[PDB]
Amino acid sequence: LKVNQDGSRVLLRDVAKIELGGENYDIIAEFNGQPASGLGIKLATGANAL
Amino acid sequence: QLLAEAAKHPDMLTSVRPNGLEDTPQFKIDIDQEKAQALGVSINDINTTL
Repeated sequence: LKVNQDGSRVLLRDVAKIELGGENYDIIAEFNGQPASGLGIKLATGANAL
Repeated sequence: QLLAEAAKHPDMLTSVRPNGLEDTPQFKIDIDQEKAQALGVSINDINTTL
């Protein structure tokens, strides 16, 4: 991020936590009570369901 | 691995080959961020110069 007056370094890791984590955190699903994810699929218009 | 085994059944497979190109030499240039910041040279001027 920057070099201080005395030549010491400020790394991003010194002012932030860094972690893989969701683009968003709003949806959480469960299947018969255990952690899950999944896809909800909607049918294009006029397409055959089966 | 696959191409080597294909080559061992000439009785069955022939001219089994990649369609594409093979890795080649290229030039790795590393911009040293600390030295850039210490000289007051912006990364954007560096990268568009290059």
